[PDB]
Amino acid sequence: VQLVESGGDLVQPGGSLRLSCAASGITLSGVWMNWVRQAPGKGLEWIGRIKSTSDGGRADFAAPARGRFTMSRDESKNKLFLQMNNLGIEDTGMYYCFTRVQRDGTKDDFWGRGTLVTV
Amino acid sequence: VQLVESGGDLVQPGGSLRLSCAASGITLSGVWMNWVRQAPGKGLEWIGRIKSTSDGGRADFAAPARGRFTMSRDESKNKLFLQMNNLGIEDTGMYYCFTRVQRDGTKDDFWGRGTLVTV
Amino acid sequence: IPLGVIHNSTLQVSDVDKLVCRDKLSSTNQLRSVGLNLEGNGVATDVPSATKRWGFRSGVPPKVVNYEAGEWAENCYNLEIKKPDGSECLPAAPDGIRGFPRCRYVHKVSGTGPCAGDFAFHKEGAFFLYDRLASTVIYRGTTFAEGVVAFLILPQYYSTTIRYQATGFGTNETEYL
Amino acid sequence: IPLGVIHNSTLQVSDVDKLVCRDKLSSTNQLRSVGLNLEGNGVATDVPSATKRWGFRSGVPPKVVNYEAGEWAENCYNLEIKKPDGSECLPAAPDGIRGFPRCRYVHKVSGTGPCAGDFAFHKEGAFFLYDRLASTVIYRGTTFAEGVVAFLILPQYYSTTIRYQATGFGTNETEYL
Amino acid sequence: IPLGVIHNSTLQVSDVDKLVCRDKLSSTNQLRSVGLNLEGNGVATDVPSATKRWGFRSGVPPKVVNYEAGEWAENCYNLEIKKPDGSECLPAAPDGIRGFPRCRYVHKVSGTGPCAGDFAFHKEGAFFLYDRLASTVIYRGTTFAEGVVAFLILPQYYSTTIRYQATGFGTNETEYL
Amino acid sequence: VLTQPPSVSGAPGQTVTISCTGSYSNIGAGYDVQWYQHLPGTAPKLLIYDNVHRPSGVPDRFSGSKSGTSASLAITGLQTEDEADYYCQSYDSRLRDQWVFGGGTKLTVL
Amino acid sequence: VLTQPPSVSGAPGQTVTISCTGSYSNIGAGYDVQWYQHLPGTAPKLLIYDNVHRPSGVPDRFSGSKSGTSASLAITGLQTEDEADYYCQSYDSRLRDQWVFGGGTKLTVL
Amino acid sequence: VLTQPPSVSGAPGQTVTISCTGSYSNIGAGYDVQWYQHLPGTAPKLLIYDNVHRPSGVPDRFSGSKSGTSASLAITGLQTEDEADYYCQSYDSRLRDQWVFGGGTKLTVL
Amino acid sequence: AIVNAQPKCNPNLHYWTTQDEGAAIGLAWIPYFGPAAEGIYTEGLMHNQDGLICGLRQLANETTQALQLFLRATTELRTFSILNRKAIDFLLQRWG
Amino acid sequence: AIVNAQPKCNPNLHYWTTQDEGAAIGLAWIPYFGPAAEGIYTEGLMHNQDGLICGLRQLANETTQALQLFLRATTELRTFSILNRKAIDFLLQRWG
Amino acid sequence: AIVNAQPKCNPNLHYWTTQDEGAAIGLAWIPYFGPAAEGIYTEGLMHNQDGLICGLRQLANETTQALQLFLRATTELRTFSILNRKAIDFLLQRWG
Amino acid sequence: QVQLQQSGTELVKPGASVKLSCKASGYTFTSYWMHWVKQRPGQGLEWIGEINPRNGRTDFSEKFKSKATLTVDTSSSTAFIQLSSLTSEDSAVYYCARWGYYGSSDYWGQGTALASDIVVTQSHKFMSTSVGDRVSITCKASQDVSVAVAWYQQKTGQSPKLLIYSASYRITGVPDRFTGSGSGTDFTFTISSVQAEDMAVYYCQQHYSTPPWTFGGGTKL
Amino acid sequence: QVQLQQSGTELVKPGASVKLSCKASGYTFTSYWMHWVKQRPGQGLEWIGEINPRNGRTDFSEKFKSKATLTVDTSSSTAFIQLSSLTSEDSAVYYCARWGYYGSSDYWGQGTALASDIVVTQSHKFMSTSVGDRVSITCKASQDVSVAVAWYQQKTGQSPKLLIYSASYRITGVPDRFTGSGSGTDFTFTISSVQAEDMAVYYCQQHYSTPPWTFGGGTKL
Ligand SMILES: *[C@@H]1O[C@H](CO)[C@@H](O[C@@H]2O[C@H](CO)[C@@H](O[C@@H]3O[C@H](CO[C@H]4O[C@H](CO)[C@@H](O)[C@H](O[C@H]5O[C@H](CO)[C@@H](O)[C@H](O)[C@@H]5O)[C@@H]4O)[C@@H](O)[C@H](O[C@H]4O[C@H](CO)[C@@H](O)[C@H](O)[C@@H]4O)[C@@H]3O)[C@H](O)[C@H]2NC(C)=O)[C@H](O)[C@H]1NC(C)=O
Ligand SMILES: *[C@@H]1O[C@H](CO)[C@@H](O[C@@H]2O[C@H](CO)[C@@H](O[C@@H]3O[C@H](CO[C@H]4O[C@H](CO)[C@@H](O)[C@H](O[C@H]5O[C@H](CO)[C@@H](O)[C@H](O)[C@@H]5O)[C@@H]4O)[C@@H](O)[C@H](O[C@H]4O[C@H](CO)[C@@H](O)[C@H](O)[C@@H]4O)[C@@H]3O)[C@H](O)[C@H]2NC(C)=O)[C@H](O)[C@H]1NC(C)=O
Ligand SMILES: *[C@@H]1O[C@H](CO)[C@@H](O)[C@H](O)[C@H]1NC(C)=O
Ligand SMILES: *[C@@H]1O[C@H](CO)[C@@H](O)[C@H](O)[C@H]1NC(C)=O
Ligand SMILES: *[C@@H]1O[C@H](CO)[C@@H](O)[C@H](O)[C@H]1NC(C)=O
Repeated sequence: VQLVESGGDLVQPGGSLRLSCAASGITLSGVWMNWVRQAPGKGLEWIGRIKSTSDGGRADFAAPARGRFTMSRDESKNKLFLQMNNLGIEDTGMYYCFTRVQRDGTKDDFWGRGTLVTV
Repeated sequence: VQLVESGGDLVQPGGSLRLSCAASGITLSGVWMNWVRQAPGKGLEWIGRIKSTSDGGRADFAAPARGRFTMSRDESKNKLFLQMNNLGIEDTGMYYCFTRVQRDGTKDDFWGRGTLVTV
Repeated sequence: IPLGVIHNSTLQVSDVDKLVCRDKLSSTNQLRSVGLNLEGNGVATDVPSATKRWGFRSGVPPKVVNYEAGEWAENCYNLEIKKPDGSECLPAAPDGIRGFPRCRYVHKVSGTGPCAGDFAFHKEGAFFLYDRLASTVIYRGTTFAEGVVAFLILPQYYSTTIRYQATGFGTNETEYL
Repeated sequence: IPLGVIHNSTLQVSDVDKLVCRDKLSSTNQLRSVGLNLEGNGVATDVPSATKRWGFRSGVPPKVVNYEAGEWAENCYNLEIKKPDGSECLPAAPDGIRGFPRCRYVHKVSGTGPCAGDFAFHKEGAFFLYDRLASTVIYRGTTFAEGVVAFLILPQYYSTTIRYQATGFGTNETEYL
Repeated sequence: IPLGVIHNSTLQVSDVDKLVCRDKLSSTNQLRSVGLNLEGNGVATDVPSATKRWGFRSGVPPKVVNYEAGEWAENCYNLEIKKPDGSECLPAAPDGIRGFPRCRYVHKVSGTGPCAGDFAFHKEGAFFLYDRLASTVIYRGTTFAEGVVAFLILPQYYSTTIRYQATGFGTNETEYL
Repeated sequence: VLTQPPSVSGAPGQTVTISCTGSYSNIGAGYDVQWYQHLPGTAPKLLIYDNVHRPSGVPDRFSGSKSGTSASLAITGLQTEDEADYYCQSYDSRLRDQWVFGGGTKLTVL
Repeated sequence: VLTQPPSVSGAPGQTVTISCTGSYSNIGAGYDVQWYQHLPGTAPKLLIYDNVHRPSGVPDRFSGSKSGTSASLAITGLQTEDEADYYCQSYDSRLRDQWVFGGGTKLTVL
Repeated sequence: VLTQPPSVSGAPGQTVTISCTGSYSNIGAGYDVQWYQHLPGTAPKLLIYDNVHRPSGVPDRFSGSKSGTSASLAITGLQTEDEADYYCQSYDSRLRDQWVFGGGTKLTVL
Repeated sequence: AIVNAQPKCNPNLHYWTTQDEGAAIGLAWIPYFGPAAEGIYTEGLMHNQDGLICGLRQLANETTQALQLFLRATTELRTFSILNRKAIDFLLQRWG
Repeated sequence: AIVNAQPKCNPNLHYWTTQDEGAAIGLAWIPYFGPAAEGIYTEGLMHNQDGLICGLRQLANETTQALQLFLRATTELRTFSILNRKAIDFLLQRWG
Repeated sequence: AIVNAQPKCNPNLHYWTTQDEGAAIGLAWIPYFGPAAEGIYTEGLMHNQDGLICGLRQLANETTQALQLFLRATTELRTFSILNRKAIDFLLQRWG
Repeated sequence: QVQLQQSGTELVKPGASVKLSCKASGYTFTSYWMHWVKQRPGQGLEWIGEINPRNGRTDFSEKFKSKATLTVDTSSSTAFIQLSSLTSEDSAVYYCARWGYYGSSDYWGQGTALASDIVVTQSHKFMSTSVGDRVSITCKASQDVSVAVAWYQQKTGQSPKLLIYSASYRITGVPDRFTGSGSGTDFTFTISSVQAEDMAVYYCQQHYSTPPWTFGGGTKL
Repeated sequence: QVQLQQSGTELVKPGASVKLSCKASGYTFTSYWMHWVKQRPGQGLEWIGEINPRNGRTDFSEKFKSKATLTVDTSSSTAFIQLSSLTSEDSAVYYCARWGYYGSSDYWGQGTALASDIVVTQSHKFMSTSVGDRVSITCKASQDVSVAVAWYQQKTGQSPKLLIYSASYRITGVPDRFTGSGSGTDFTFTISSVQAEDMAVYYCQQHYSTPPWTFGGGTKL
């Protein structure tokens, strides 16, 4: 059970970025996937979350990522795509892909490698 | 949990072929393994099936593979060997190795890579 | 436990077993446990108002009491809430626990909310009526109607599910849809 | 529920409780639930004929009724059937459910067959007797004898397992061995 | 099953129900099942001596009998033993089984030992009292006091856990700490 | 032995239904009907593992329903990535419970 | 919105307690408080997944306790490998159940 | 401390029984007896994980039985791939529950 | 004498119950041919003088306080013998 | 009066039952020293005049129709109080 | 007449029991506001003439032999109707 | 065998009351329900009501709720029906049929001259065919009833005889030419080769959890 | 302590009937079963029958089914046995033994002069040894009985005394030289150092779910 993040190349202050999260051994559609922003010299910032297909297939986002950020999921390759429209300079840092999976009363996050984003 | 198929080299119309199916993370002896023939320009053709060691250790085959085909299993390396005696030109196509494994009411096939056979 | 004897087509609480020899119990068929919903009593049936009567607690084991006869419920609830991280909030319905049989409306309330206890109890002390069993706790994904059970001595269909999305279940800051 | 009172060493169905004061029930030991098999009634005990009396249905919860006294069964069955893809066909035996205690023959029928319902019921309405419990459904890998349960008021060993391989369990096109 | 009737503030075993019309049973509240511990009888309460009275057997299903009233236990036990390879030795406590409520001392005995049976029974035939249920077997990680249950007709707090490390549980060569 | 249409077609916005006719022993005997999506060059992917139940990791667009002796697969909100052969899989009461696959429907996105 | 001390310090032999103040909706609403150990250059590691419950594979040294509207993380028997930022994670009843992270406490080993 | 025969031999068609004598504390105390197949150059493989129970993935040919204070391993339908050392593993009531391995039987296929 | 203290009483009691267990049945008593769990219930209306209903909704209200205490004392997950115990208590006190 | 409508009746009733619970016992009453689940049963033969057996196989046949309805109404997975309810019903109607 | 054969009898019977179910209660009868499983028990002392206690510890000793046989015969994991059966047996034999 | 011996004929004047007692033998009287059917001359079978000897519970058709009263005696093992307010049209032939173990009125009595309910209607009342041909009789059910359907033939001058007591369960002794099959709300009764002795009025009765066991309209060949 | 005081001697003539009442004290009479044992002169112990004061249930040996009748009185706490058709060989010494909580007849009474069953047989009847040596008495059981085996010694002129009430459970007060151990169908009774006071007839009794509690043949040292 592991997760990998793709993307995060250098992006101009005016533009859009796509972040791809993929996992092996765990299906993204069956668990709730959370995105957190780790800016340099700054604390962790939870940006968005997508619920499982069993529950409502809607994504919840924080205030800075309310309308600019959009999240899409491709069940064919169990990959989660995070679209970052109208990017900004403050949207700089490592973006992680983790999910709270609970088994037999004990839960683990299974954090991904994390992709760094430079603006 | 994955399955891999080995063999499938070019075989003359008169001869025999051996197909080896191996898996990692799932024991072949504990699940029912099915073989399906996917001829080019033709639909899927189920050929054989071997039951788990818990149930009867006998292999069931379809009409075209009734006597010509024979299936053997090696529990030492959890590999399943499919012997194709008295091969024919019609026995051409990709041979897959999959098993219906049911957990908590939900089942998955875990299809293998599939080996192509040319006659 | 109070008992009800229907004297001359009138119900009276049988707090004393020495009432009168007039009361007759020929067979157990006269004994009946009727589970009446709280909607008949006039309580608020709105989802934002009904969920305020349910609270989460830990340390109190769930209890189930059987009732044979029931009452048609015009407002049923089907809680499918989960913790904000995706963890389970309500225990799964055990064998023998099914949804309430007759429901005019099934308020299937899903979403996220705090879960401070292993089970969701009723703040008014009432029961959560089910298919044929009354439980003091709420089970995940099972239609129920909040009601009460009465024990008495007898004398000698389409459901419209309503979808809700609740954030902050069990708190004064709760948003629906 | 019919009851049996042994009057002068003769059994009579007690459909009316007002029969006579002659009937005496001093203690619960007189009350007994005897589970009699269907083989005594003369039904066909052959596996191809017995399996036709079992059907699969969904939506009917299983029910278990306790019987104290039993009858020696000359033909018992042990279904271990599975779906053609290897999926489970019969529910696992819960705690307290064991095989039938006394069985002259145990027709352990294994193989594959369609499973159109979650549970396998009896088409004639009879029960599936177990160790000391009578259930309306068939449990996986548990010896049982199809029989019926009688309630009455009392007055004041080697098993030969037989292996079967059935393909198409529950259909008119079924092959054994 | 012996019964106890308190005649003139004196208990007598009611082996015969025809004793006297003086005995009165107005309601089920008079009936009570009291679970008394074995420490009152004077048995050895030491862990090396108490564990010798517990044995492992296979083939005997566990049985649970309810008792309402209990006795304060000055010596309780909490077995958390496991097989030498780390396998589970005692079955998990099912729903409704909790630790003994009132325990002056809780001898929480952990360690390794042989487990020749699926369940741990009492060699003297006594029960293992729990929160409100008496069981013939020992459950993993559940406080219990070995005791016995009595049925009678009524007339008209801090626990100091003690840690033990036992190697060879159930054998004459057993080392503690 | 159970048959399928040679091919099907539908607009991406429309819902495409794939038929599968069996018999008294294939689908009328109570056997579960399974659907597979055989993408070219890769192993087939299961879509429906029962009459209506769908495995985890499969999009909710693919839905199936068994009526009488026939089973139908419904693809709502069709995309351009579903252009592949769809096979109807079941079991036969005859032939001693052997798997039977359909002729395969090559869904084409217009 | 829940706050944390800017930094904490303690001797390896001493026990270091990390504070986390919430509100009526963050921690006073009954939401579970989670603690993360963010080692530099690597993804954060969960330490406490509830008010007191700890995930498997986490050393017993890290213990947490929720009192009132605040939660505290206790690190007993501190080593030199725990010099990393610790974050207090919970959920807010307001903001429609969105995760809230603390300011981060940079524990320093003297 | 439990002993094993120095070596065993048998025809491939015959059934070879491997003995393992314990004591009142090794096998007579109720401890489960485990059998391992130590193929040369590779890690040992467990064959019997209890007195009679066998782990999944192990051929049905290997069967074990515990009688009194001794345990026996039976290899029916012997092949040429089973020519390896077999070890008898159990636990001792004495020595504070420490694993005890047998001397090892080098089965030879004639 | 029952005094209904509820703010509003519903005069009509639309009740659902299982089958009488002694009424006329055909092939439906067999579980294989019988209806599902939903179909076994039989409905009815109990607009009985409006006094038997408003006093029943108050009897249930008062029964809850004692029933909750009874369930708390019991150590069983499910209770099915409340009516059996009530019959025993009634018959023990009657002594005839 | 019972009329046996079965095509064939077995005159001999070889019955198995648990121990009498009041008979003489030694150390077998202790679960640790007692027999397994199979050994607790005691067998016997009940070739009693052949009228008590053929009428019992017909009583069980008729009881099934009512018993299936009773189990369908009950919401409990296992029922153990059928005899207890029968005793209560018999005693309530007797009133003495 | 009970003869205590135990080597030592404890004269004081410190007993724990659930609430009376009919005593005065406030908001504690509601499970949400009520105490946990540990807090529902009420304690007491039963130093009653020392004859009611030593004879009770012997009655429990003798009850075990019959109770173990009764539990072995029963096929239910948990038994809660021992008192109910005792009431039925007492009332059936009384017949009044 | 089961023999339901019914009382003799009657000629009571209008306005009086007649009690028709039908004796039952060969089976446990209290175990099986007793059903009464009225047949008007050349019209068909009309279900009157049912009485349960075990409990005394009785149910009637809405039209026959007040006209007919059902009582039974356990000791006599005889079922008697008392009619009130008899008229000219009330005079007909009354049959007592034993409700079977699965709900089929298999055994009838000798002819005695004098919405919520499931409605079963046959497709054609006057199906006509020659000898040797194959015909099908279709019975339609208002609601989804199980395979439980009963088919009766009533030759002129004889009591109705049950042929198929379920969708396909054939009564023993019935010729194999009478084959029936159906499911859901559609049931088909077929004759492989119609003979000169097979021309009679055929009735369809549904027995699945329906207290009114109304018969079908009929089908004369 | 438990004292089973038995009645006095008797000299009844043949053909009459004698009722031997053995009083029991020091324990709850209804709780423990009462067993009667007949000892022929220089032959051994013969189990007659058992009576349960709690319920009145009584069981006898097949030979003693009709000869002996067992009755008890709860108020008197006395067990009396009435014999019928007495002969010369029926005249012997009768012992009343209290059936223990675990099935061991631990307390006996003073001597009163006048297949399905488990058969326990000892290896040697006349084992002989000198003082100081170690000997073993082996008892064989027909079926697999639990560790429950009872060993009794009966010195001449005294009632039998229980020594080991299980495979190894030693009665308190018995000298430690009497050590017994066994399992399954084999049980061994051993004396570490035989003394001049240890020479007596030793009996083996099995008590495991067997209504006939037949004693062993005997072993005289
Ligand atoms: C109690 O005892 C009664 C017997 O008195 C049991 O009744 C049995 O019911 C089953 C299920 O319906 C019957 O099996 C079916 O039988 C039909 C043919 O039945 C006809 O022929 C019988 C002789 O073989 C004859 O005895 C019958 O008459 C009896 O039954 C009728 C109807 O109940 C009754 O009115 C009479 O008075 C008689 O009592 C009747 O004329 C047969 O066609 C069926 O086969 C089909 O269904 C099976 C289902 O598995 C299927 O596999 C086949 O392929 C085929 O499609 C089926 O065999 C059985 O015959 C009845 N018993 C007897 C002796 O006839 C009742 O079940 C008992 N109760 C229990 C066990 O709880
Ligand atoms: C009810 O109350 C009775 C007491 O009256 C309980 O009986 C107890 O049984 C257990 C199990 O057999 C006894 O433990 C064993 O004791 C033997 C030695 O027993 C002898 O010495 C006793 C003094 O120490 C003496 O009191 C005994 O006499 C009593 O018992 C006999 C036989 O039942 C009876 O006939 C008498 O009338 C007395 O009542 C007797 O002379 C000892 O050797 C055992 O040790 C072995 O077994 C253990 C098993 O764990 C093993 O670990 C050891 O290594 C060793 O191998 C064992 O300790 C206990 O002594 C009896 N009680 C008393 C007071 O003696 C009965 O259990 C109660 N019922 C319950 C609790 O349900
Ligand atoms: C929630 O409770 C807090 C604390 O009393 C209060 O300040 C706040 O206003 C409440 N929220 C609402 C929406 O009433
Ligand atoms: C199975 O049923 C079908 C449909 O009625 C029928 O055509 C076929 O002949 C049956 N098979 C057998 C073996 O009777
Ligand atoms: C354990 O039992 C054996 C066998 O009887 C014995 O030899 C050994 O001394 C015992 N151990 C102890 C510590 O008594």
